[PDB]
Amino acid sequence: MRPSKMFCYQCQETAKNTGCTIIGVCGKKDNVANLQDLLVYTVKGLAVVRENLGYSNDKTDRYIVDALFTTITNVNFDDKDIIEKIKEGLALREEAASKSTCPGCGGDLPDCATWTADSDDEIIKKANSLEVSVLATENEDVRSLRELLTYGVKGIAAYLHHAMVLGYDNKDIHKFIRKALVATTDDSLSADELTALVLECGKYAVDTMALLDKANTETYGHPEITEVDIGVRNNPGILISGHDLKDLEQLLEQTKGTGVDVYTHSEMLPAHYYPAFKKYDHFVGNYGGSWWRQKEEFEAFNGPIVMTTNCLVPPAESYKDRIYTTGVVGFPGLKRIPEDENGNKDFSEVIEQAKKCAPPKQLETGKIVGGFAHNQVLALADKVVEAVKSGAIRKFVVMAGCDGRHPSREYYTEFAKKLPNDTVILTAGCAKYRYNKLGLGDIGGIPRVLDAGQCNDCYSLAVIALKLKEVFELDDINDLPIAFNVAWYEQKAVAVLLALLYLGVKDIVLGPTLPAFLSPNVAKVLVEKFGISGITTVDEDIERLINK
Ligand code: SF4
Ligand code: SF3
Ligand SMILES: [Mg+2]
Ligand SMILES: [Mg+2]
Ligand SMILES: [Mg+2]
Ligand SMILES: [Mg+2]
Repeated sequence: MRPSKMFCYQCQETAKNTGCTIIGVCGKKDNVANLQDLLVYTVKGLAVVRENLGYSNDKTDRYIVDALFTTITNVNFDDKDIIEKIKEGLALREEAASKSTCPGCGGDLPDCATWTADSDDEIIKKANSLEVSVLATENEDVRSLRELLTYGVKGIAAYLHHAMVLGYDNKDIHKFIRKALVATTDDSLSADELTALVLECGKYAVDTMALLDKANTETYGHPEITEVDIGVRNNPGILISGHDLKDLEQLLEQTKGTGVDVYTHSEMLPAHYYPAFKKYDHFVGNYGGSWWRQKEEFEAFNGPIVMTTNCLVPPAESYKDRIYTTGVVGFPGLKRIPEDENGNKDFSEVIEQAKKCAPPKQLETGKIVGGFAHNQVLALADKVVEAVKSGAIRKFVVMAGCDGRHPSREYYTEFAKKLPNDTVILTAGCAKYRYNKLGLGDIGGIPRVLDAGQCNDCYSLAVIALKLKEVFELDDINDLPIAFNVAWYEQKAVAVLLALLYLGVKDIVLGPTLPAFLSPNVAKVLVEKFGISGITTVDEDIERLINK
């Protein structure tokens, strides 16, 4: 028997920073949480069986990343959809096991690789079992390392999903995903071995973000400096949220000539920086702020909303009838975008509904400038280097990552406002919405907020830093005039963090709280070896990061 109805602590908003045990703060109900645990368990067992075979295939690789992504915060609240994904994984595992060359020989397999269920009732019973819970790992430090690795792997999986959607892949990354999953089932490993896998997860996070950067830029062009409207026009619109640029491509193609405009929301803002989307005159602008304001902003938008990935919050009744899910997203009673076997999506029902809607309510007017991904910044490298050498830019501050609901995140807005006028903020991810409309101006034409894009575009921030390290002939990335004051919420941010640690970045400030899934001993290593610190007060952190 489980000791509580559920247990989940994977996001920054976990109850009391110790764990959601009755209902998720995010709205994930206990039955859904337990089914997500079973989906992860099923994926681990599939990984075991494929690793025993010695090879995988494309359908298994895609299933694994999609199943992991299904369990990221604010992606899927639909117990029925999670049950079908569990059944799909069991079928793939049973198919794989039927191909074994040594039926019986391999040492006793873990229960995740052999459990079965022939009805939804039996699936639900297994989901409610102790063995699938996070707390099944009894030692606190092993549990912390296993969960930290798992959440990093979920972040990798999400980015790899998007690359695969675009026709890109890297089987070495999938191999690592399977290795890491299997490691969490292996009681022979020491904490040092798990620590090494966490660092390796950072290595593969860099490789995955490199692959997604390649996929997005080869498909849609390199981001370029762009002014994005944050006001509204006078036509019915469709609002697209999340991160999938291929969904946007198809939505724009299908809305051309219809009288329905398209707007972006939250992590779709960076689509406006890509040449392939800038070409459409009905692509109006970015509506609203980050994900956590969506109940009010989706209502005010009046038109339909298409959610391509996280973050989805349980919808208000006012717009439930006009919000659609695609990809791995799910919520009971929300309509899906129809999709064929080749990944082509049909937005016809959305467009017909949009034509009947009022235009969006104006929330604000003005522009956001962005598009400073790696190609664009490297094209300005002489100007950037000259400003560093003259002291016109004294420090860069990476404030990338995720936004969220906690009012403690007012810290990030006030930190940005208190930064001296010779500093530049480098950003990516929806954390940007705490400071991207502040009107901070420019330094010799270089804006004081440089938005490289989506959270995956932290890759560009790394590429930029490594280019500056080479230009200045420095042996250590940390010798650059760069500070890190990163905000996190969901598991892609864990992958980004691990990527930065693998790249050698020290003294990161991580906030607005530190994860619940770090045990005291694991947190101590992060502090002592990597210099990780939580936020304090704006004034104290400006002093320690900028003025000392
Ligand atoms: S995803 Fe976050 S808020 Fe939701 S149940 Fe897990 S820890 Fe709680
Ligand atoms: Fe891609 S950054 Fe992480 S929190 Fe939900 S959309 Fe935001
Ligand atoms: Mg061993
Ligand atoms: Mg190539
Ligand atoms: Mg309404
Ligand atoms: Mg329906």
